[PDB]
Amino acid sequence: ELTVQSERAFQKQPHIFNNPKVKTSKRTKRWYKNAGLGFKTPKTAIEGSYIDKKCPFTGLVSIRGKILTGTVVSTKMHRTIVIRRAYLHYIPKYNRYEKRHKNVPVHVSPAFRVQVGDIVTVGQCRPISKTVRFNVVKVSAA
Amino acid sequence: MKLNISYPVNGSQKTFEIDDEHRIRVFFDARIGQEVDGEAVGDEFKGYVFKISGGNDKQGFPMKQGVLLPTRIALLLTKNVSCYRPRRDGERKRKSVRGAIVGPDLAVLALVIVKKGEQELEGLTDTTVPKRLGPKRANNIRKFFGLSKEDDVRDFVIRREVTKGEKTYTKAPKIQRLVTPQRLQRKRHQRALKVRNAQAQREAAAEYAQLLAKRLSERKAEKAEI
Amino acid sequence: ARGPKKHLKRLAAPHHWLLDKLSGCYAPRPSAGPHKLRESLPLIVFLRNRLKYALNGREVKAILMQRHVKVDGKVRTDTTYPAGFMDVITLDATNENFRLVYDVKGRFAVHRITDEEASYKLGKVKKVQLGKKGVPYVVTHDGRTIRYPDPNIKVNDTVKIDLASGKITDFIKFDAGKLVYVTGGRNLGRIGTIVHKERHDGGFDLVHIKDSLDNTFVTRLNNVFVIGEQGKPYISLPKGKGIKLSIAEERDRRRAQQGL
RNA sequence: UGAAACUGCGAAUGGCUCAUUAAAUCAGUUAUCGUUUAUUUGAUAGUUCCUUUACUACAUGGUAUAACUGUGGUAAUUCUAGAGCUAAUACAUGCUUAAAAUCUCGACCCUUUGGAAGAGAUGUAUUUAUUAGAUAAAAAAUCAAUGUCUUCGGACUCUUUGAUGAUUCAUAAUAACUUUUCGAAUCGCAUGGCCUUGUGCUGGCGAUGGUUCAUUCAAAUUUCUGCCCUAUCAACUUUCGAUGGUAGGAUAGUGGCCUACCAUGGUUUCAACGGGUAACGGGGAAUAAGGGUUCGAUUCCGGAGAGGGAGCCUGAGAAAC
Repeated sequence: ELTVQSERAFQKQPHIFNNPKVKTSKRTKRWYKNAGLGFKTPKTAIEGSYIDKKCPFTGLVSIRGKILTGTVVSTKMHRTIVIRRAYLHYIPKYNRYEKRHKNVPVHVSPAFRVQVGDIVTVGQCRPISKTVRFNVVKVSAA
Repeated sequence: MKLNISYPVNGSQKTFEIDDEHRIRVFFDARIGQEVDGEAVGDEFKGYVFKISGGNDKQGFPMKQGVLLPTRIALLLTKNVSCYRPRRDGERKRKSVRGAIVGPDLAVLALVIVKKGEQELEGLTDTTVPKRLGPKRANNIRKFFGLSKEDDVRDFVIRREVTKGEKTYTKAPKIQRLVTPQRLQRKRHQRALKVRNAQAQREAAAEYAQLLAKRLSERKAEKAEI
Repeated sequence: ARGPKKHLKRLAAPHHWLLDKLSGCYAPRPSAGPHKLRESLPLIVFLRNRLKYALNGREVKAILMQRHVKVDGKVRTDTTYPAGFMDVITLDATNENFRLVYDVKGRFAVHRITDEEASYKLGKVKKVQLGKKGVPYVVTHDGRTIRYPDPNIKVNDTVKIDLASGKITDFIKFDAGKLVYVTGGRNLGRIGTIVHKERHDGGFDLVHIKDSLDNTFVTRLNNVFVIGEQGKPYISLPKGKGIKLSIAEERDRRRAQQGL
C-alpha cells in the first residue's frame, strides 16, 4: 500500500478537479473534513496520500448517535478491525453481576496505526458492510 | 351451420342457417377476414362478396383473430387482449379459443357484408334501421347536417317523439364543448389568478430585498461607530 | 401488517383525550394533520366529550355541513380534523372563540377567549431554508409554510400571524430570561423563565425554568414554546395562569371552596 | 305495468370448524419520511380539434348481438350449435371554449443602456432529467448573461417563500417523452324566462357517471417484549442463499424476495438448532387467606382451512373451494 493505485480501478475522492491547463502549483488536492462532536481531525489526514471513501475524514461517511469504546481484540483485515467491551450485568434475583462481552466489527483509516491492546473511542455509521457499523475516530498507546 | 350476418351501411341484421355440408367445404380455412365466394356457399347468394368476420364454435367458445390455429386452446388474457372480461383493475384469468382459422365444430360465424351481390335477400339488403342514435359536437354536426361554421347548432341538433299516450315530451341532448357569455368566463377567470398571482410575488421579492439590504446596508456605522 | 393503520382501538387513544373506557369499542383518529397526532385532538371530541354543544357522533356530522365552525379562520367538514396546541376554533351560531391550550393538572382545555383575540396565533420555529428558485422560509409547528421572512429570525423561537393572512408580524427570541409554556413530558400544562439552554450535541439539549411560586425545573429543548417577556405573556392563559400544586394544596382549595 | 335477458353492482362478508402451527401465530405497543385502496364523505379540470379564410355530426355519428324466433343434435348434466333480427350508462369513437397570460422561433429596422408585426406551444394524467423549494444575526469588491428605475453621474429602493423531529417533501419551472389518462353522444321530475315570435336565444330541480386530490372503511408488511415439555438433543446454518456490500429485475411496495458478481460472515449453556405437544392463541374458567396450581377445541378479538397438493380467471378486494 502507501501504493495508493493498487483497486485496477483507479481512485479519487469524487467532484475533484486539477488544472493541467491552468498556472499548476501545489498540483494535487484535498478533500478533507472535521468529523466534530468534540474532536480532534488528525495531521495524517490532510497529509496522507491514501484514498478510502470509508474514511470518516477523507470521504463520504457522516457519525451520529453511539459514541463508545474499548480494548482491541484482533486486527488482521485490510483496513478494518475488532473490539471488545467487557461489561457488567445486574441479575435481580442473586441481588451481583457477571463479566460479559460482545465483539465489534468496524472500519479503519490509515490515519491511525493501531496494534492490539490499545484503548479505543469510535463512532456509528450508516451501514458499511454485512456486519459493520461504527469507523474508528481516536486511538491510546504506551 | 347458423350464420350471423351484419350488413352495415343499412345497419341490419339477420340469421340465415345452412344445415347441406357440400355448400358449406368452403369458408372450412380462409383465417380471419379473407373474403369467402357467394356461389358455392348458398345460391340465395350470387356474386355476393361474403368479408369473413369471426363469431361461436362446439362446447361453444369464442374465436380470436390472433390464435394462429384451427386447434382448441387455453392461454393468460389481459384487460386489453378480447375473449374477455376483467373483473378487477389489475387482474387476469385463464380460459379457452378455437382460433380464427375455420373448420368443421361451428354452430355460427359472421358474413360481413363488402360488395353485395346481384341476388336479393330479404330481412338485410329491403330493410333499414336508423341513423339508431345520433352524434354530438356541432365542432360532428358543419360533420352532419352542414351551419351556412357560424350560424350555430341548438338548431338542427337531433332529438325526440315522445309519448305520454296525452302530453308528448321532447327529450334532448346536452352537447359539452360549447363555447358562453358562461364557459369563456373560466379561459377568463384564470388569466386575471396568472396575472393576479404574478403582481404579488415580484413585489414581495423586492420588498424583502430592500428590507434585508435596511440592515446589511447599516451593517457597514454599524462597525466603526455603535 | 402491510399499508398504513386506518382505525384506532379504544385504550390506544392518548390519556388526555380522558376518553371514557366503555361503550365505544372504537375511539377515533385524526387523518393527515398539520398536527402531532398525540399532542392533538379532533372536533368530534371537542364539540361532545368536553363542551356539550354535541349529544351523539352522527349529531357532530350535522353541525359542521351546516360550514359553521372555522379552524384558523377556515371552514372544515373534516369530522376528525387533526387540531392542536395554539389553535383557533370559532363559533359562527354563538362570537363564542376558543384558544386550545392545556390544563395545568395535565389535560386539553375548555378555554374561552375576546372575539378580538381569535385574530392571531403563536406560529413554533421549526427550520430554515435558502428553498425553491432561490428563496428562503420557516415551517411552524402549526405543519404550516412561510415565505420571505426576516433573517433576524433564527432556529428555536415563536411568529403572531394574522389568520386572515399568513403574515409574520412579531417574533420573539431564545434568551436567558423569557417566558415559556411547556408543551409536552411530566410538565405539560405549565409555565415560565429560561433560567439557563444547557447547550451539548448529537442531540439532546436541556432546559432551566421556574414559575410564579418559585418551583423548579429541567426538561427537554424540544418541548418548549416561548410566548413573551416576563409580564404580556403574546396571551390568554387558562386558570391556576398555568402553576402545579403538591396535592397537599389542591386538596385544600376544594375543602376554602366547600359551597350549594 | 312488468316475464325473461342486456348491462350495473353483489357473492372476497357471513356462518362453521381447529388438523396443522413453538419466535410462527398471538397480547401489549411502535412505524409508514416504505406502499394499493370498490365504495362513503369533501374539493375538483373553459387554451380537447389542429399549421386555426371558405373543416372535423355535436339538433347527439356507427358496429355488433343476448333475449326472442324458428330449424336441431344427446343415454345424459344449469349442453348448446348454424340462421333472421333490436336497444343501451354494453360495445367502440369524437367535436365543444373564454379572456388573459406566458414562453422558444424571428419577417423588417439600427448599429441602441437593442425593437419588433404574428407563428406555434402552454388545458390535465404519463415518463425523465434538471431546478427552486430560502431565513443560527449585522457589513467591502469584479464581473459572466443585464431583471427593475434612468435626475442619462448609477444604481437596485418595499423585493416572493408553506409543513416537517427530519427529506429530494408539498407544489410550481424549463427541454421533450407516451401502442396518450381525461375532459359527459347518457338519465327521471319540473317543465318556464323573454324576445331579435324560428316550436329558437334562455331557464329550474334531481340522478348516474367521472379525472384527480384528500379522506374513510381498510389491507399489507412492521419495531420492541412476551411462549409449554425436552440435554438419553451441544454446536448450528452457508447442496441450491447462510450474513452483509453494490446494481439491476421482481412487487402496489421495502428486503438475498431472486439473480448477477463480490466479502465471510450471522446463532450458541443468559439453551440456539434439533425431539415431543393427546398446542390454534388471548380475553378469560375452575380453585378461591395470603403466594398459588391446572384448563382455556367452545357465545367476543386474531389467525388457519375447506378431502389432499398446486397454479390462476375475475375483480378494489380471493391463491376463493
